[PDB]
Amino acid sequence: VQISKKRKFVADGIFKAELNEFLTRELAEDGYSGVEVRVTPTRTEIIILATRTQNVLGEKGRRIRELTAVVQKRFGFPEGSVELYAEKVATRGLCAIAQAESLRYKLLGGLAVRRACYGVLRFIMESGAKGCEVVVSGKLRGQRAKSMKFVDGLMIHSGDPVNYYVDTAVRHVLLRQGVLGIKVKIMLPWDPTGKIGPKKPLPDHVSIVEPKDEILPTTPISEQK
Amino acid sequence: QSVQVFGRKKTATAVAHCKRGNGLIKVNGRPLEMIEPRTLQYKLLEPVLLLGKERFAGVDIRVRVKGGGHVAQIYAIRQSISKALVAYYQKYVDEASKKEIKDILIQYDRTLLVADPRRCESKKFGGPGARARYQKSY
Amino acid sequence: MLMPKKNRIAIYELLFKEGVMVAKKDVHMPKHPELADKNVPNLHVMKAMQSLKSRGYVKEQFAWRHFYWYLTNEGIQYLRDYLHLPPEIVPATLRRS
Amino acid sequence: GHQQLYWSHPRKFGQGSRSCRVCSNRHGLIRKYGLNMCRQCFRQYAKDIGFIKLD
Amino acid sequence: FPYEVSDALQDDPKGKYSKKLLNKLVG
RNA sequence: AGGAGUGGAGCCUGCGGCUUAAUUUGACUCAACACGGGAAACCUCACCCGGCCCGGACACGGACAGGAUUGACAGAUUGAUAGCUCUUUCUCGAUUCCGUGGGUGGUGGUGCAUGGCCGUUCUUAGUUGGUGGAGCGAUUUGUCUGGUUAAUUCCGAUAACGA
RNA sequence: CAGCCACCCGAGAUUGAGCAAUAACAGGUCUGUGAUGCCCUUAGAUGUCCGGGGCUGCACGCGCGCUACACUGACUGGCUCAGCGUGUGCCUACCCUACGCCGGCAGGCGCGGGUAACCCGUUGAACCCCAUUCGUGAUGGGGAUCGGGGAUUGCAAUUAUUCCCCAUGAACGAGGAAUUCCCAGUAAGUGCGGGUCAUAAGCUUGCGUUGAUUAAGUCCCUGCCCUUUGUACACACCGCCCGU
Repeated sequence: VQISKKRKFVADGIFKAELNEFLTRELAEDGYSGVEVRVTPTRTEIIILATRTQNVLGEKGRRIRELTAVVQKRFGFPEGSVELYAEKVATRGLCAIAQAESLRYKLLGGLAVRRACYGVLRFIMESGAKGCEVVVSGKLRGQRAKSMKFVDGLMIHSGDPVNYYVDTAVRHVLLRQGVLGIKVKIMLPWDPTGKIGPKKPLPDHVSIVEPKDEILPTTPISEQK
Repeated sequence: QSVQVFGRKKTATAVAHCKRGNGLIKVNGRPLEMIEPRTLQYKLLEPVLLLGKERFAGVDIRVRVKGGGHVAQIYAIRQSISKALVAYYQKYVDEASKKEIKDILIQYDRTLLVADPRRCESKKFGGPGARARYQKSY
Repeated sequence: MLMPKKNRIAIYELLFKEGVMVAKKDVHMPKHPELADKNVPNLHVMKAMQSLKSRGYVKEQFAWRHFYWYLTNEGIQYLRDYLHLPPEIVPATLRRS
Repeated sequence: GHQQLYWSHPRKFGQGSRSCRVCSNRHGLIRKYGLNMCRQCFRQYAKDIGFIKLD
Repeated sequence: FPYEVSDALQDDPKGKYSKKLLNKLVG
């Protein structure tokens, strides 16, 4: 097709949003974490990061096939060009959506809100996150709705470092008396050249190398190596 | 071939292409004195009599100017001309004459070869201007 | 009201081929460009949707003004039994999952 | 089946012709860059489309 | 640790069941 | 200290009501009153007037294959294509008749049941542990008399120190 | 000391925004949806639909802003420029349009340039000029200049929100109370581009376009914060409470 690139990019963004929403209302029950889309000549590959790769793959390799068909009617993409790859996540306890859905299913599986929040707090610190908050709001008791917070570790709330040092997941949880809201915010730790943290430190953090402990010479000498 | 010197004021920008000549000054199809305003004319004439006609008699500089507004197009022609003359003298003849003319121009006007950094400020919603705000009733 | 049997057979075969069919509830469009040429209006989509909802042989999901059916094993069995199709009919492609 | 009563007045020049691509909302629709989005849904999927709040 | 009783206590320190939870935690 | 709107003239959204076919669905202030991106010719208002429906899944259960006609052509319409009940003529039929409901859904009300989002306190400079000190204790100090800063921003003082 | 003020120097000696804690408000939003806990089940259950009118019309009071407040203004405007940025579409001819033809005119024809630093576009408006024409009116400083001439490859322009043409006129002499908002490319002076949009900007959101006597201060007002202080308040002064 011939197309102005501005419209191309906004339509591509709408395409990504459509994928994300369809799979969030679709693939959530399978430990959904996220989706990465690769563009290759005349085809688009859809790698799925999800903690439950066996659930999404399913028996007989059924469901992971069917999805490729179900999008094909809506997007109108060429046949054969669309394919998806279901992978297990590389960010288990540091992808906010993963433990947000986890908490969703704890609350759905007859587990207390405070106990579930404490458990995910424990798990998140076991992963090694510098801090976590779980803002759960709703009618936790009676009919007077209220909020409820579980903050531990530390957490930055302002500035650019929030975008990449904080993973934020806002989800709606089913309840008998209404709809609860869950906000799971994880402050990602820092590791360099690693796979669990951003490659740059907090800009307000200054780290100093300890200087060498060389003994000061007291008489000039000629060293032959 | 230009002295590669440019000159700006507001969004406007002017450069004086420079060559060996006899001090004939031209601005985009017109010399330096037939510029339309005829009241800003003194602003364009500022350098050529600020330092004299003799210094503008051995170099041909054509000032091309692109920018918004009349007066903002000015303060670019004049500054470009003055800074082009100073750069031509600095890179070709000597510094003593160049230093003298630079001191003269700075003493008359320190913003004769430095640009004016000020630019129009953005507008914030809930108001028409940068700092003006919408009226409301108490 | 008289929902055609021929259109039903065509729709059932189209669903059986891949596992999904172009479903919209908009009435301003009489027939979808894929749904045209076979007398398939909006009400046909509505009736098929509600009949399969009550039947439960496919699970319905609605997202961004679009519908999606989960063709189950029971769905395949009932489709074969009511369409009287041969038993070796099943979407079972393996290439490029 | 309702074709002999509807389509009595073609609808291709008004706000009924354009609807939100998520919630079928005809109020507060954004048509810039073919978004066809409403304000609530656009800000709901703002980071996914590609726009980021930085200015 | 009985985190159930403690968490129910932190839900309502002065609740209708507060005395029962406080008594449960004692011991 | 100065630059402008009104109880100074025509135009744009909301209230006391539309006894016609009719707003009712937000605010007694900032933080309602060119706001809901609200510039509805009709289409978005279902709101208001015969506003075609069975197109109220229930296989409820039963007589019956006719269970039936969502079509246009006429006193079958004083409103072009409203066959929105007048036994006509239907020409091409297997959908169905119906009360135990978050069901083919509802821009119908509960926001003083909610979530999400946003507004506001507040863009102010405020907030809180740990260990130590004081108090039986709730608590308190730290988080301060001062100078400084846009800022508990720093300095300094200092039973606090380090965050 | 932390720092503040003034200066040779230097592009710049405070650019503007974005994000923005603890706690909360019965702030708004069920008018965004099986994201929602209650009524609608007996032929109005909306899942289909509307032929027509409603917020465009009223004794009225209000809120934002524009056109005017003069001979710092105007009566062919003759010559000189940029800035943000939008634009060829599959739910749909539903774009910006360069150039010649038709007419003083809304608009139609063709070849098309542009899927864009490729074309509009070197984005030729606001302005500064004038060796001829306004002169203190109620008017060439002005608008229902009342009513008739207009119309868009698209449902009918009806108190007609679109429109090019042809005098009259309400009104206003700086707007007695009460006062928005304003720290340098700031106020003000205007035009353009998006959201609006089938044509539709007094709105709004950005953009250049001219450049200020004014302020380097204070708590006088309005608030807000802190400290000390009092409290019989703690649902927290919209509190509590006394007596007839």
